Amino acid sequence: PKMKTHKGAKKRVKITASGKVVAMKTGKRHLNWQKSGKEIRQKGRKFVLAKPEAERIKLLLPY
Amino acid sequence: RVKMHVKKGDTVLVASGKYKGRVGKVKEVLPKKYAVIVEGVNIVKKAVRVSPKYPQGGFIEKEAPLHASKVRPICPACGKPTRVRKKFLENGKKIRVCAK
Amino acid sequence: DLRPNPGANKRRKRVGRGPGSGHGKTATRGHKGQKSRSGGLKDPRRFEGGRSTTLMRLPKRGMQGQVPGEIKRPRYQGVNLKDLARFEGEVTPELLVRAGLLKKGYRLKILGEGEAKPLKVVAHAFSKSALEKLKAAGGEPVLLEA
Amino acid sequence: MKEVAVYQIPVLSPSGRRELAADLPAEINPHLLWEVVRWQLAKRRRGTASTKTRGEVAYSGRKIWPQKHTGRARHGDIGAPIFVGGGVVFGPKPRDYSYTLPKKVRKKGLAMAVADRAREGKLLLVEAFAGVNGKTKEFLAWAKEAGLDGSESVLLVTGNELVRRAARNLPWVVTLAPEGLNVYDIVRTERLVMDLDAWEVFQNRIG
RNA sequence: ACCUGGGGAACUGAAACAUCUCAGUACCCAGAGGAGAGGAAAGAGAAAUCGACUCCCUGAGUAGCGGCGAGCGAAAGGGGAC
RNA sequence: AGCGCCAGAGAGGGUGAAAGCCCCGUAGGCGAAAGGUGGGGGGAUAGGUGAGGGUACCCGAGUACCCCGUGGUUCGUGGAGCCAUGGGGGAAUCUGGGCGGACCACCGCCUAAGGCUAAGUACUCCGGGUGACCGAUAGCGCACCAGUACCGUGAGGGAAAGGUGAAAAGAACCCCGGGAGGGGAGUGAAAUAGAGCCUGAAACCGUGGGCUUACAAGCAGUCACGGCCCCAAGGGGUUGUGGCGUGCCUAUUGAAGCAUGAGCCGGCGACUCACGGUCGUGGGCGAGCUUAAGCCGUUGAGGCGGAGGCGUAGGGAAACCGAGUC
Repeated sequence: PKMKTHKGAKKRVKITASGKVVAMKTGKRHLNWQKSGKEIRQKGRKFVLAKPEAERIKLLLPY
Repeated sequence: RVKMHVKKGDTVLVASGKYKGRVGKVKEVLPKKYAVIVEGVNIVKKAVRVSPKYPQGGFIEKEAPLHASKVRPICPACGKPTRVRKKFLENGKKIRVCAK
Repeated sequence: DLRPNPGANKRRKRVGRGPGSGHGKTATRGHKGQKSRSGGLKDPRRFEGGRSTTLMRLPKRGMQGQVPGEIKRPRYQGVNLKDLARFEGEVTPELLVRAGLLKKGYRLKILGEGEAKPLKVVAHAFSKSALEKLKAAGGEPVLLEA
Repeated sequence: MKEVAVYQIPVLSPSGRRELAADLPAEINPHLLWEVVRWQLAKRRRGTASTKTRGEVAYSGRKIWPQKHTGRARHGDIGAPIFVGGGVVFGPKPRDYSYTLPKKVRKKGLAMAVADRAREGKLLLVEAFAGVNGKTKEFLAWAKEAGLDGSESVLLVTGNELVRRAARNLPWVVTLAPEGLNVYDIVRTERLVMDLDAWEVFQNRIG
């Protein structure tokens, strides 16, 4: 009955308009990896290919 | 209750089948079976009963109840459905526009 | 018309398939023949492997959910004037909602493409663009003091 | 677009005629019409098909046999659906059948209804009703000279309950108050016949 | 059967399991009656606001809650019944 | 088959088969001495009915309130209030006291620690009405003398079994036989309708007839010729030789397999429905589309109802901006 939306997924992914699933970059999350490398820089958002078709289906109502 | 039907201790006319049309006197109303009797099917048995007291029995038997729906009341004419008049006191039944 | 033949027109197909036959989908039934395809599987969607899903991606979505709940804050429904010039006269909230966009959507902020024509248009907000755009001839109705 | 109906002589004045756009012989759509019928004939469905499920049955839950050293097949309770006495598996459960057919269609449907019938000239707007105090005779008499000998089925609709009674008993007639018009009955009968008043409300229902 | 109160599980789910879940469910007990409960604001919550309570439709799978897992999930406001 | 007729009544059942007009009924319309019920419309008690000016007398206590331990709420210790409350401390009476999510301060809401209160709501032992509900392995466990028989110390478990015929007219009498059963006779439309009696399938046991078998080795059949038996430029039935031929299902890399299952037959027996969602598709309408609950009609008429919900703008954690935005 009325599928419930998967909070966690909602808490970590924003689905654009054309239907793309976008989330952050694993690896830098407050380093915890530590002492830089100019890598930290390269951390904006990204497109999750093929796994979004699934990601998406978990937010059927929240859209 | 609601057991009541047409004819009573009086003159009827069959209209069944094997006796289709055969005016006859009273049937001795059932009614806890809805049977008449009349004088129509008067089948004969093997008269002896449960106890052959006094010699044998006979083969001139008696009337066969006969379903009540197959007979009809009658007067100056044929068949005719019952009907009711007030009388201005009591009550009685009279055939369709003929009376009695 | 005629009780006879008024039925579907080349596509009712209320003919689902039955996995219990002897030819077509059978025995194993509408495909299967193995196990854990026997009376329900884990998901898949999010779940399984028993690996990590992709609940691996970090929840950046910050500033998210305190406790008493959401914060009653003024929302502003957006409407371009390319959908506005659709009519003319005196266009203001209420006049919308009851038509086109809004519906208690609250604050009405115009803006947009197209090229709206002159007609004092009330609102709650306009774009540095939206203004200038109809500045050529229009209205500066706005805010509230009550 | 072909729409001339058939006004029905009131007294001495002859038979005039009216008309109305696609609200008359226009573009009849077989499907849509049907769609409306299904809906009609489904919503009215008195869903009450009940059968007791496994647990729904009235047996104990004891495990008939020890389960492991009897040779006999392994088993649960005599309620198991492979147990005769047992409960049905996917039996029918009392459920509703209605759904909300698009209003804008529910009507466009009554349109095609009246329409068709009229295009085949079986539509007839009446007016003159000499039938009183609900009398089958009087009505039958009327229809006779009214041009309805009882060959084709007749959907009679009028705001006159007395006339209603009149034909309320004729095997070849379906008497129906005006507000009850519906594509089914329209289609159901071979000839639609209605009071001017009636035709108005049906018109009010969509002009 | 339905209802209110007092007590109150586990299997299961989490593809182990302990928080969590199932669930204040099953059941046990007392009591009420044609219903029971609730009910005239030490209320609601942002509206120059509303005005006992209960029931339905929305609001809303929103707000939130959660080994932020599995999963759980309102209220105000708006329609109605009364 | 031929002439009619009633109809506010052409619902239904029943009568030897399929009746509006034969019977019971149906539409419609009447009925209560008696006992329940009964503001729907009205009578009567109970009770309730104003405005200023002054003291500074009352306004619910082991209560509020604070602290420790918990419960309820979406709230799981969280920034964690509020509402409850076992323990400890423990006030004030309108210059009073609580609440608006720690805490202050503003601003505003409300009057705790006494009680009652219809309706709208829930359920179905019970009465009635309907069914794209079942029709005796179904439907309730019970259509029948069933919560019985039987089982169990007990709690408890828990069956099977419906149908003669229109009507008993249910088989007088004679014969065989101890009886039972039968043979005639007789009833009946029918007795291969004769009594756990409609129809009576299959497995299974028989009698009679046709072809066929006692030197031959087989998943039992198939192909081919020839012979025998019922209709004739053909067909059936059988089968003497000859040729060819490792069962069915399941599970497997691989089964005739000495792997699983099955004695045989007949019944029962497994991909469903509800709500969300996603593609496809058949339609309505289109910058728009659509109603929920409920009210009004219907008594197998459908209307009404815009609260609400999708869609019309996206970016950004957010403030915010906007055909842009980060």
